[PDB]
Amino acid sequence: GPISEFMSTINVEHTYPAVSSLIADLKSRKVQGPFAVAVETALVMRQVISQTRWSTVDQLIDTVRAVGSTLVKAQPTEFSCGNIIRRILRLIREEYQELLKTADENEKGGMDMRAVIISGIQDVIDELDKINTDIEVQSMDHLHSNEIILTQGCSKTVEAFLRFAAKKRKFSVIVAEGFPNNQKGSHAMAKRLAQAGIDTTVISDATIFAIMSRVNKVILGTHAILGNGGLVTYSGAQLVAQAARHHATPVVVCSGIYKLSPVYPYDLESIIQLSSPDKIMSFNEGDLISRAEILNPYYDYIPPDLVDLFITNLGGYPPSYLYRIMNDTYDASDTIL
Amino acid sequence: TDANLQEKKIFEEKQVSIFSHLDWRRRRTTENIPKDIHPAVIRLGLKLANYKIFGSNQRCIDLLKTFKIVIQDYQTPYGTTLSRHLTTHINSQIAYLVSTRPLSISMGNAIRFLKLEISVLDIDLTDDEGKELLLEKIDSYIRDRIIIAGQVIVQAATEKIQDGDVILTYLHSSTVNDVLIHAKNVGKKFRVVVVDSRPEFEGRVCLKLLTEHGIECTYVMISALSYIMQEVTKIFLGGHAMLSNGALYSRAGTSLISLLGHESNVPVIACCESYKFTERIQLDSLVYNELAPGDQLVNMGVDDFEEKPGVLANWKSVKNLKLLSLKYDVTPPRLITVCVCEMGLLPSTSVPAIINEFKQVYA
Amino acid sequence: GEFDIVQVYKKFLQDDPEITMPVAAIEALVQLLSRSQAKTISEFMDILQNGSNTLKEGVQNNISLSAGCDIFQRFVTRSLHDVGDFEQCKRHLVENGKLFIQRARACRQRIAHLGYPLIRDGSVILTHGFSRGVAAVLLAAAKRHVRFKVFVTESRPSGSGCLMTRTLKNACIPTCMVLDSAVSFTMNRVDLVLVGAEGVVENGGLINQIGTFQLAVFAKHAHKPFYAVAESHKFVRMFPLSQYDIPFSRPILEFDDPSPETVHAIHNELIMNEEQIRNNPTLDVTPPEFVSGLITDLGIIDSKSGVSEELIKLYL
Repeated sequence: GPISEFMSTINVEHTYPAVSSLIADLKSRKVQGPFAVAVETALVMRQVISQTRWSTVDQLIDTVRAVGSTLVKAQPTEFSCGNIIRRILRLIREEYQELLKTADENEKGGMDMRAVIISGIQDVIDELDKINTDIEVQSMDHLHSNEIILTQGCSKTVEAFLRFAAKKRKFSVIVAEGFPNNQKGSHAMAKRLAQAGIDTTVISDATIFAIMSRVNKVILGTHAILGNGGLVTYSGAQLVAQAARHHATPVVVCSGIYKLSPVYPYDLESIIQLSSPDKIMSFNEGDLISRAEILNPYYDYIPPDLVDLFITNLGGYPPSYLYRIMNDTYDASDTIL
Repeated sequence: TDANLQEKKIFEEKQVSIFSHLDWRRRRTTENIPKDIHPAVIRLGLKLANYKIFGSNQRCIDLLKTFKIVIQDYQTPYGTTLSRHLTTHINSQIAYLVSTRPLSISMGNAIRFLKLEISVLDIDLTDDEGKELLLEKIDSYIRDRIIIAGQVIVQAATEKIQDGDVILTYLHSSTVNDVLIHAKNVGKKFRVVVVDSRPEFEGRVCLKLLTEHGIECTYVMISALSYIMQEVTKIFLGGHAMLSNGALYSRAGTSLISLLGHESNVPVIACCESYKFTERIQLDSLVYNELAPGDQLVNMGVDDFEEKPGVLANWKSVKNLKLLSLKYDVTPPRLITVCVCEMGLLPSTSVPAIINEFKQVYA
Repeated sequence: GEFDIVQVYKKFLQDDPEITMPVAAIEALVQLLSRSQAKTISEFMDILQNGSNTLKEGVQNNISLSAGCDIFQRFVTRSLHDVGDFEQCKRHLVENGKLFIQRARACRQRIAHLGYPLIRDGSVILTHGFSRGVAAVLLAAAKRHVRFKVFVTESRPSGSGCLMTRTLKNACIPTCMVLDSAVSFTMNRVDLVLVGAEGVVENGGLINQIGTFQLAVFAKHAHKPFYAVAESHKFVRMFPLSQYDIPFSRPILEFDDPSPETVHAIHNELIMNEEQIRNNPTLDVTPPEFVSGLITDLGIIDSKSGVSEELIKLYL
């Protein structure tokens, strides 16, 4: 139930201007990445609650349950958005219920909980600018001296994860430039932690199998996690996964929890987007670009039965325990928007 | 002590040996002991370092009913109240009580629980008030979490035993012994396989116990596993602790037992108690472990160190040659088919939820 | 008075065959509870116990049946309380008892709304014999106009494949029956494997008609996914160790004793007789490692530990 069936575009553009503004920046990739999508999402919803007129909570539920369905229609693949929404919905119904009970002291109006919801929203914001700090701590309970680590594609969360341990313990790391998309960032990361005193070895995205023979652990930072524990990761990460499984090398994932979403991977072909082929073939080979089929996937998928351990802003947990976070973080009704 | 120095060497002990980090340091004597230490702790402390066949579960008990006496004999100074100082007293006990032998998980979790209830009691209650409930809180913690859960497991474990089985244990797990012992009294028809290993043959005492109940048993060392597993039909395992991923944490050969059972299609039943569970998570059996002195390997024959002039007896003074012996390894869940806790037969991977079923009970 | 309640259960089959068996028993229990002039709490539970077992013992000791009935009780007695008005008991019972069966028979629809997107355009599905839920999802998919075509395991000894075949063909979707002996040769051509559920155990296992595990191993080895449709009221407390230890009525897979005497390519009529067919089992069990996804009215469950957490949430 999108918002267009509840409010008109002009009204949406008038009362909730930043929404349509964000919707524009969403489908146009003006905003991008999971983190930047999340923070901007809540900031929008903050103003929404800060500038809305309503009475019942049930009608307030129907509103946010509508913009999200529209907001998620923009660029659904960046699930980071919808995850923030369903969090708010439960954050309302349980805040309502917890306040529906104090009023039932002995009475046997019902709104303007505004600033609390805002104060509840800000609690989500301040929680995000922190996941790295909350995650980079559990490193010292896994990475040890002289260990050998493999990791692909400039995941910021993974960067501060290792750099923390590298402050005190000294060890080695192999970095595979997540070609083609994560090329630039990956080299920077390698250059960065190189200064952090950790043996860094940049490789082609293809020499994965060659070195997996003598690799202790492998570490990955995803783009999103789906209801079955599957991972929607950036380009070219199933190789290292399958390379690890073939070598009995364990697979660990260091990701914030906001990237977790209960959407179920019915059809992956509707998930893995495709970017421009410019990233892999120049415009110049005019003969080729006219004679062949060029494709450049942005994301990669790995199934959960290949992950051995997750690293979250809450703690380390096996994939089979992931669901019990969702029910403790989301509500079942808000699976489909 | 030497303080940061002896606390910097530890973080210098991080080099080539994959065991560079495993803390070898011990205190097997009461020499130079501090005075902040209750006697009954010392006896317990000497028990840990010197007892060998002891303490899959008996430690937590023997630690708690010892702790009562500590607090019982304790009295707060006139200045500060009780809760403002008790922990520091107990903190000075465990520090000693570590250098005798590192903490188990069963002990460590109980300590983590005791320090909590200390911090949550109300100040109105006086000493003789404050003490009396703790013992009950402890005596309950013993009966609720340990003994009862045992009797629940023993019942539930004996349930899935079938007349005609041939079941295999490994190195005297007081829990699994209680199962087979209970199994005989109900009249279940079966027979047991006992796998022992070096060094301190912890398995022969299980043979003694079982035989003193008239049980068809079979004693073979671990290196003969490939042989005897064909006979076996079920495998029972009592663990030191289970892991958040669902991995079973027990003594050295606990993995190979589960392994060949899988490759011989027999089940691996893990009898463990709920409080032994831990939010800890580890992948390789070397990150977190506990060492036994390698000198015990010098014993060539079939007895504890006695008339054993092993050709290794000088390994401490032979370069490039150093013995060792872990006493704990990490067996992954793919081999464990089921864990039986007092919450019932659960899949091993379902552990960390049960832990979360406690932080709800505790605020 | 209320007697031979099986006929109520039975008349439901003539009143409606498109509903399964356990829902009918529930529909009969509430009916039993309805016309139960009781006076004590013990009387109520003593009735349905000595009622359900008589209902249980009457039908093969079927799992799905024994699943719902035992679950039905341990639901009603959950949020049970007695305060002043004793009539509140019978009131709270049937009112909540009606709510259960209401939610119950509606489950088989809720599943379809979740399973239909699991079928892609031009996909190829595989199903072991007839399976209630499997039919509805495919139909509710075909209604939404999606191209695909499925094979069907003939499902010995039940032979339910032909029934499943027609019911699909009757709903204008392509079919192709496959004898249970040659499922493997077909796997490379499939894109998804979907079977029903006749019972679910604690560890995430699967109790379905014999040969269900026969498929999931292929899907595993042939790297094809495996989904099973299960209604909540089919969960059970049973926990089999291996893939064999399950309670079974008759003796199974016994041999003969050949004393020294002398009693004596589409060969379509030399088949095992009814007697020796009986010696075969009717059920196999799929361990959870082969169930990539388990879809229920409670949703889709892949953890196979949340299988148990949701299970514990059922048995009060």
